[PDB]
Amino acid sequence: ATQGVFTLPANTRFGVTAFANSSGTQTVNVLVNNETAATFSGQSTNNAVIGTQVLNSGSSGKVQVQVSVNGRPSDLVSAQVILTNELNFALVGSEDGTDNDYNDAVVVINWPLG
Amino acid sequence: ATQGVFTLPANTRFGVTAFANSSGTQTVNVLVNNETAATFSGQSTNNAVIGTQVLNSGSSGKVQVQVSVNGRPSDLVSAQVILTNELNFALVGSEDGTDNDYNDAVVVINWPLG
Amino acid sequence: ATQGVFTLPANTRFGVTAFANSSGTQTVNVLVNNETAATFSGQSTNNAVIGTQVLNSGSSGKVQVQVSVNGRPSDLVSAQVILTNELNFALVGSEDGTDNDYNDAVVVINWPLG
Amino acid sequence: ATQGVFTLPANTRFGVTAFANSSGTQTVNVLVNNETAATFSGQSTNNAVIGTQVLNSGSSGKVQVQVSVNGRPSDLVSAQVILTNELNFALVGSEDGTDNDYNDAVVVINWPLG
Ligand SMILES: CC(=O)N[C@@H]1[C@@H](O[C@@H]2O[C@@H](C)[C@@H](O)[C@@H](O)[C@@H]2O)[C@H](O[C@@H]2O[C@H](CO)[C@H](O)[C@H](O)[C@H]2O)[C@@H](CO)O[C@H]1O
Ligand SMILES: CC(=O)N[C@@H]1[C@@H](O[C@@H]2O[C@@H](C)[C@@H](O)[C@@H](O)[C@@H]2O)[C@H](O[C@@H]2O[C@H](CO)[C@H](O)[C@H](O)[C@H]2O)[C@@H](CO)O[C@H]1O
Ligand SMILES: CC(=O)N[C@@H]1[C@@H](O[C@@H]2O[C@@H](C)[C@@H](O)[C@@H](O)[C@@H]2O)[C@H](O[C@@H]2O[C@H](CO)[C@H](O)[C@H](O)[C@H]2O)[C@@H](CO)O[C@H]1O
Ligand SMILES: CC(=O)N[C@@H]1[C@@H](O[C@@H]2O[C@@H](C)[C@@H](O)[C@@H](O)[C@@H]2O)[C@H](O[C@@H]2O[C@H](CO)[C@H](O)[C@H](O)[C@H]2O)[C@@H](CO)O[C@H]1O
Ligand SMILES: [Ca+2]
Ligand SMILES: [Ca+2]
Ligand SMILES: [Ca+2]
Ligand SMILES: [Ca+2]
Ligand SMILES: [Ca+2]
Ligand SMILES: [Ca+2]
Ligand SMILES: [Ca+2]
Ligand SMILES: [Ca+2]
Repeated sequence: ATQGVFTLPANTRFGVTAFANSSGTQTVNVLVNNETAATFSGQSTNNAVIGTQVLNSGSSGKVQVQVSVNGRPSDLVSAQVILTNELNFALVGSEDGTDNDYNDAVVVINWPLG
Repeated sequence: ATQGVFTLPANTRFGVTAFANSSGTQTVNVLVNNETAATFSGQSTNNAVIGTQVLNSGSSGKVQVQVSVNGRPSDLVSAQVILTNELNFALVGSEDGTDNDYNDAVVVINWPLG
Repeated sequence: ATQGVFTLPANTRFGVTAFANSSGTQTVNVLVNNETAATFSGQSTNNAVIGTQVLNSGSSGKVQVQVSVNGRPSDLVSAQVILTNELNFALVGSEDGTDNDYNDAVVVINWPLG
Repeated sequence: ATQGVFTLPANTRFGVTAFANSSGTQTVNVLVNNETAATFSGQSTNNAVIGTQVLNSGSSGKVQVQVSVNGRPSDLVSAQVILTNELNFALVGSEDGTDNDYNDAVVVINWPLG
């Protein structure tokens, strides 16, 4: 199944934050309405924040997370969770190798903000 | 029900990251085995990362998040999500006021690391 | 925080299914736009299905689950989870006593159907 | 990523329940330590509960859900969620066709019981 694709409410600010846990430099692309809206890159084996941004979900609310290591797409896993019918998390993990820890880049999207 | 309390695997490194979305200064305390292990403070209405740390779950694996705003405890909501049977997120939202957006401090715990 | 309250898409059919794990007879009320739309009641310590039904979320999409044991309201825990941006679960646990297993009535709401 | 595989606590009773939403007859297999422990089957476009059973997770705690429609394996999506650090749901959706509703067989595993 498709992973790393979320429908947010239209025209809504959201946070995106990426962490790294891999020997490889992670490249995280965040697409809004099928166009690149933010790109992060960094390397850490200690959960370093390689990127954090506030974006607008745009008129469609379509947000996609892609992860690559030296141009090779990582295998993604994802889910959305809503707490108390208000607080939204869109969560992505990614696997760049064979150990299947799925933490090589970790991306958290959260809304609403403010 | 109790919220903001999670049992991790023993002796396991985890990341904890806090975000703020409120007029009020958030204080986020992260306890391991009932002992303060990290404290973050800050004020943002735009999802600032008021802090991020790597901690060890220790012999009990017990991790608790507490949030307060000038010494008043915020109301918490929480859940844990596991992707592909391997990648763990422990999620907390908090409310300092009356609007019930539960984003006033947002805390994300993730493991495993590395 | 409020629990057992979910906003579904308007005018959308959903499944609601309850299970029991308690010495107490569980009463599960499902409200749609603040009106009782289904009531299940039953007793099991072995996860028996005490009721299943398909409802329509109506113009508001507001669905609420309440659980009581002989008119005593149970404490609830809840969350919504979305897989591959398509499949929705609204999950409720409930506690009627002192052991805090929160399984005394378990309610699963799922959509879309068909 | 692998989907429909969950590590439960060893030697623990759990509920497994399947729902159908498809023109195709669903077959759900539930494996415990890599051996078939339960098989459910039915055909519904209205969320019929085609099976529900209580199983034991056995010494490994490994539970796997597989879905097929006239011998063709369906594509799976899954996650586990934990509420109040106690109540566990392991969730599976499946796709037998081209519309990607992922509801064609829906499986819910819940523990603890009793
Ligand atoms: C792109 C990349 O560097 N992947 C492979 C490495 O595995 C990554 O980095 C390590 C440190 C872990 O974070 C992995 O989960 C991640 O996919 C790999 O590094 C080795 O991984 C071992 C477990 O897979 C173990 O941690 C070992 O200590 C570490 O060196 C290197 C070397 O095998 O190969 C890359 O292709
Ligand atoms: C600790 C504190 O200041 N809390 C209340 C204020 O609300 C907080 O800050 C605002 C900016 C939002 O992030 C709220 O979610 C958060 O709880 C509250 O401030 C007012 O909140 C309104 C919504 O309730 C709206 O954002 C408004 O613009 C903002 O000024 C003040 C006034 O009600 O009360 C505090 O309790
Ligand atoms: C409605 C009710 O009777 N609630 C409490 C009882 O506990 C319920 O039923 C038992 C079988 C468990 O499913 C509990 O999770 C559930 O809340 C409680 O019954 C006792 O619960 C013990 C564990 O707390 C244990 O299972 C024991 O066998 C059982 O008798 C009674 C008496 O403690 O109190 C009610 O409040
Ligand atoms: C196993 C099978 O028959 N799969 C496809 C059919 O779609 C399944 O059944 C329908 C009723 C829905 O529950 C689907 O989600 C499910 O995968 C499919 O039947 C047609 O599906 C349409 C949407 O793709 C629509 O629901 C229509 O009413 C129904 O006839 C058939 C024919 O397109 O193709 C199979 O692959
Ligand atoms: Ca890896
Ligand atoms: Ca890694
Ligand atoms: Ca607030
Ligand atoms: Ca706020
Ligand atoms: Ca109980
Ligand atoms: Ca019980
Ligand atoms: Ca389908
Ligand atoms: Ca279907």
